[PDB]
Amino acid sequence: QVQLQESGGGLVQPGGSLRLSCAASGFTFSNYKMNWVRQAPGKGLEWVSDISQSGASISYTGSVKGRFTISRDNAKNTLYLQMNSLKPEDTAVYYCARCPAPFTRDCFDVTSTTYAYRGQGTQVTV
Amino acid sequence: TEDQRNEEKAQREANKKIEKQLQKDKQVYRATHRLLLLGADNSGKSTIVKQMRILGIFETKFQVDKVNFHMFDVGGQRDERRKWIQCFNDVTAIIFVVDSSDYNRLQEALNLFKSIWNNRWLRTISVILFLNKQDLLAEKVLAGKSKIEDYFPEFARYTTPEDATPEPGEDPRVTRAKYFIRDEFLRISTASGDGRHYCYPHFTCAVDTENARRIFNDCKDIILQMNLREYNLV
Amino acid sequence: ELDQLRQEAEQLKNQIRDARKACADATLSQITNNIDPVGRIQMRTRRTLRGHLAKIYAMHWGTDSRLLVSASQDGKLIIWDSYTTNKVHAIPLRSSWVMTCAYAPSGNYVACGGLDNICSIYNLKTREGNVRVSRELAGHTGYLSCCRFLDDNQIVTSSGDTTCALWDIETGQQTTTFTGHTGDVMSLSLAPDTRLFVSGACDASAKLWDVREGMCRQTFTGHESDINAICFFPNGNAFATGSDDATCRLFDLRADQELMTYSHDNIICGITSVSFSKSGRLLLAGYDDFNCNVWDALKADRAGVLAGHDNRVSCLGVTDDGMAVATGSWDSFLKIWN
Amino acid sequence: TASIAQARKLVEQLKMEANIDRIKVSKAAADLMAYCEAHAKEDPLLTPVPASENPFR
Amino acid sequence: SPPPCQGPIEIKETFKYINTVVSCLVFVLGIIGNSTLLRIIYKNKCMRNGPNILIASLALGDLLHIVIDIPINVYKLLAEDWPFGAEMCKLVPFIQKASVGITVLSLCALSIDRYRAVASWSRIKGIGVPKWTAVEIVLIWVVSVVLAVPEAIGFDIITMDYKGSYLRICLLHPVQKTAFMQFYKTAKDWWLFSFYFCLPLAITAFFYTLMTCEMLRKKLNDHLKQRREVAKTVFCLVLVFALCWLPLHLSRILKLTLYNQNDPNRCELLSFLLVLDYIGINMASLNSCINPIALYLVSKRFKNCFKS
Amino acid sequence: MDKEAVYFAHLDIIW
Repeated sequence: QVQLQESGGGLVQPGGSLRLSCAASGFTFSNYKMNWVRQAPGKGLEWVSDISQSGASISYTGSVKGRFTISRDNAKNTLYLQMNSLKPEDTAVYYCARCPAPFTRDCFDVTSTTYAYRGQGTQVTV
Repeated sequence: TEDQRNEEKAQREANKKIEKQLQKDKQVYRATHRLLLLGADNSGKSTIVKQMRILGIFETKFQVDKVNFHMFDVGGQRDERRKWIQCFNDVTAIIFVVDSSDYNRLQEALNLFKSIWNNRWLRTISVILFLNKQDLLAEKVLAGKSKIEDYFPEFARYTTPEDATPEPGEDPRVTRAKYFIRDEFLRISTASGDGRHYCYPHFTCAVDTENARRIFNDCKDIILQMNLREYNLV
Repeated sequence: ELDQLRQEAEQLKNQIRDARKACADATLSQITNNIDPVGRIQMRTRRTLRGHLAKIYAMHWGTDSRLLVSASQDGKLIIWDSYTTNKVHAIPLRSSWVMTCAYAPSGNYVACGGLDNICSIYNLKTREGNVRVSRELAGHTGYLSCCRFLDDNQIVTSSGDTTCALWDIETGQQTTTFTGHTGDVMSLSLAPDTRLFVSGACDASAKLWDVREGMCRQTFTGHESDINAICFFPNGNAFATGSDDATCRLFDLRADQELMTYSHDNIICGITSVSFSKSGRLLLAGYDDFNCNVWDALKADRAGVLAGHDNRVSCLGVTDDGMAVATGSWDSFLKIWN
Repeated sequence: TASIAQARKLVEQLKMEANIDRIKVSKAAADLMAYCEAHAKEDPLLTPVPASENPFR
Repeated sequence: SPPPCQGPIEIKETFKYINTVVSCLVFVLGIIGNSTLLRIIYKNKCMRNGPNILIASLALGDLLHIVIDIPINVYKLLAEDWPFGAEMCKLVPFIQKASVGITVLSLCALSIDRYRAVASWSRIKGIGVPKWTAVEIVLIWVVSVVLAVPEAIGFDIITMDYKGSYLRICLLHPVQKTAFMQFYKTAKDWWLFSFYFCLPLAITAFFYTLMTCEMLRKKLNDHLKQRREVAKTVFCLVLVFALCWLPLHLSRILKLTLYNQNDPNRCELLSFLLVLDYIGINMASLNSCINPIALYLVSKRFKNCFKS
Repeated sequence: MDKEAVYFAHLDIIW
């Protein structure tokens, strides 16, 4: 199975920092663009940031640029999101998501309904 | 002997009528242009649809200078569009309609544009970009109760291009805001265009009557560029 | 609250996985190491069929291995005479966005559908003689990805709303609904014995259904991305998969796990169609790189390439007799190979 | 909570799936190889046929 | 009565050397460019289509004009003798004029096709060859050969005695068998100046002016830059064709107009005209050379494969 | 014939 499982999160005092870890198994992690998506309580899915296959290309939503920084370790098939100075508005369920097909720069993965290649999610409370 | 050749000639006669009908249908088909009207639910797609029609696919047909346009809005689908979007490889252009006043959804719109632009199968189709609801954007900007910096930190370090042609009476704030919104999409498009396709940005309102003229104009240049690339002029 | 349910649901997956691993006695390669190769298949394009105005999305053969139906996204469903290259009928569609076509086994009806979400059945043996609609099946809330006939009055369908349905044409309404897919179901292949059928979806899985009961018998996984093609092994005890991860895999119903993987490092494009030969030795897979390759189904050896298309190959089909292979592509031409 | 009703389908289908018997992969390979060998001479693609019998000559 | 000359008619050794030097460079450059164009058009199946088969016709015609006009004339500039004898004297000029007609008519066809492309809508396809274009290419070849037939008909070989020496020379015979041949003898220079210089210039300038009007008189600003650049390249192509071809036709016209049989100095004029003609052949070949260079300069689609 | 034009044709380009 294409399994993505998130780790980290939990209660954090306003400010501080966290580190989210998504372990990718069952598929060639090195070959896929990967993303983080958030769903705040009472709100729809939002896309947080994305990292290309190698890590030489990166992008964030403006609301978090300078607070978050993505990282990946291909050799260990793991994706990281380091969050610093969490504002209370950052409380949401964060999911590690994988773009549908390999070797492409396009992705359609922030869905209000279910989407196949995405983890169960982790809730971060500020 | 007689029966076999009779049947074979009858089959040829039927194929001849089929060929005639296909020829006339090719004339009609290639006479029309096909557009994929795409955008968010809150985008004023209905206003544009009404503007054309004054003259679950909500097909819309309109005619400018004896040129027949055909506009499609795929509204009977789920949110996972990555598979049915491939049906529209042949369309002349994609009409992308964007709410320029809803800052929360601007990043979603930009991501959708980025995906459409770089998609393996749609990276040959130009995009006519309609920044809708400009009166709402202006009212929100002069209202001051909302700031675009909170959603796009780069706004504090942006200045209007010299080529900006603000309409009369506009505050510098509103022109700067709308041109930043335009420049985000232009950045995405110019990042990987490779001269295969171009994005044509426009501003429009709910009471604008010239959107069909804009689509005609933009389609003319899209076809012109495709033809010049086909004949190696570039 | 739901701790017991969660624990049992999580543990059942490992329960199935361990049994599969234990049943994994020996890889198919170890059993097929010594068997002869097919050689190199020099298949040539025999006929080229022209007349479609736009991209060809679907193509299907008749039971008699002569008549051929193809649907183009210009709003036409042509029936070709493959031997003669002539046409028989040109059905104008009410919607231009057809995505699938099927030939009824009896040959009296032909089906098509697409983004209109309606599966339209046509009659080619009307009393008046002119092709005309016979029913417009409605009820799916998504684009029709694939449809196949079980007989003249039953058609099995797959829709982008993540459900498969079984229709009764005379009644015009569903009889059994298949749910369990997480993503868009993209293709189905009815079993040779027409008792079961398997469908692959955009969730990296394929599922085996029972036409009579409607239950899900088995879910097959192992692909990394969306599955775009499915085809039953002629014996009816296996099926091949095509996916966007640029690999094809062969699954076995009884073993309940992948038996062989068909991939190459120089192939980075997806599979668009999959179809076996009559004997099951040759597996033909269309690709987005405009090339249809021939995989030896027992040794995973690429025995040939059918390079004749510009733009991606859309549909692939082998005659029931096995004397030819039909290839449709977005180049708007159909090419018959043997 | 209302999620109890929905939580059942995560189990049910996989549970009907688990109990169905299985055959060793070597035996499945035997089935496939035997079927391929049996119909070898009835496959115009595995063995190209004379042009006279091929309709598309 | 005509009196003798004031002086000798000759081709200077330095002039021979410099002309040969330029001629070898022209031969190599044109052959390389046209060979690359032919490779692109005939090796990759994806790049062969209606628009490109006219370019292929032009390239083939240019290859003929180089390979059957440069090697013969570069030799003649040195040897001053006719090697191949009677059989070839009827073939070389005929194929030469056929190829020139092919080149000019193909340029006209490209102009017409480009105007049609800019004017109308939806002229895009992958691999494909419209029946009209396949008809027109072969029609152009046929009409060029039909117009060139008189070339082969009129030429002959004559042995002559000159300056106390024996020579055999191939020329369009001063005495002609029939009235049609005499008309050709009396009109050839102007016929060439009209149909092969003035008709291509007219039918190219008219159509390219219409195309530039269609592009500029009707509706971001970068597309204005693209239109300006396309119009520029098109009109420089027309201008370079005109200037490359001009001197040869001009030499023929001046020969027809200024050569007075009663003028003792007529052979000074004639020696000058020989220099001008020998320049004209090289620059006429340069005309064929410039086409692939222009394609490499302005066609991005070709630059991907033309050269590293 | 006028021999000078013949000599011209002798050295002149084939045209």
